[PDB]
Amino acid sequence: LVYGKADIAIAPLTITLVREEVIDFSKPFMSLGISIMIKKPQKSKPGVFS
Amino acid sequence: LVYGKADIAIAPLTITLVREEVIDFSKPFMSLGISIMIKKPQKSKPGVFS
Amino acid sequence: TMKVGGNLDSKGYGIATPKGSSLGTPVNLAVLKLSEQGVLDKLKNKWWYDK
Amino acid sequence: TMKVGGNLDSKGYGIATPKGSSLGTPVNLAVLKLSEQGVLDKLKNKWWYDK
Ligand SMILES: *[C@@]1(Cl)=[C]C2=C([C]=C1S([N])(=O)=O)S(=O)(=O)[N][C]([C]1[C][C]3[C][C]1[C]=[C]3)[N]2
Ligand SMILES: NS(=O)(=O)c1cc2c(cc1Cl)N[C@H]([C@H]1C[C@H]3C=C[C@@H]1C3)NS2(=O)=O
Repeated sequence: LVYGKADIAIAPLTITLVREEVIDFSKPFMSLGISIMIKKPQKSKPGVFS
Repeated sequence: LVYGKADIAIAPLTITLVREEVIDFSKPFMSLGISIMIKKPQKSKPGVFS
Repeated sequence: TMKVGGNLDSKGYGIATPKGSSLGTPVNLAVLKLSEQGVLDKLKNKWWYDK
Repeated sequence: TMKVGGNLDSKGYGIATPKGSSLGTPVNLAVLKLSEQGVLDKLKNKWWYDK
């Protein structure tokens, strides 16, 4: 964008101050903030003689 | 704003496209949506067979 | 009285100025500073959850 | 894998353009229109939950 090689960013692209300093961003379309990915702790399982 | 009675709007005046035809909205400070308010459900006696 | 159902759409608020007013750009630059500082949610905590 | 809890922050995606490019306002108007037309949520339903 800042090097003029391509014209528009329809993309999974974060709006941030440290980016809008040099480029423009539109209004954002949806809220999608940070979360922590964990692996699931295996799975629950009923037992034949639980 | 349109008729010069004020210099800036700072309120829960919701963004709408038709309003931005005549004013400029900034980036949003949070997301929200349309919702319904009713009198809350009560707590009361479970069934006879409970 | 209580909320029922989910929110219908991805909407939001915005600070607004007369179209072409000089305030819009510093306001917008301010917002992206306030966001990383956590002020925007801190105020929400102060005005919903702390009350 | 599971997402723990809710959103940690207000991080969001918007459409970006070189600064001062005329694409800005019409793209904004279109993307805003899509929010009221439901197209954005319809796409989100398709791409996460229909699939
Ligand atoms: C915060 Cl902290 C900031 C913003 C929103 C929501 C929150 S929170 N975690 O719910 O309190 S917002 O209203 O969803 N919109 C955002 C925009 C600001 C900026 C552009 C968009 C994302 C960065 N502010
Ligand atoms: N329901 S969602 O997660 O896909 C989502 C998230 C967002 C949407 C719209 C949707 Cl549908 N647009 C909002 C903006 C659009 C317009 C309306 C509010 C703001 C202006 N910001 S957002 O938070 O970036």
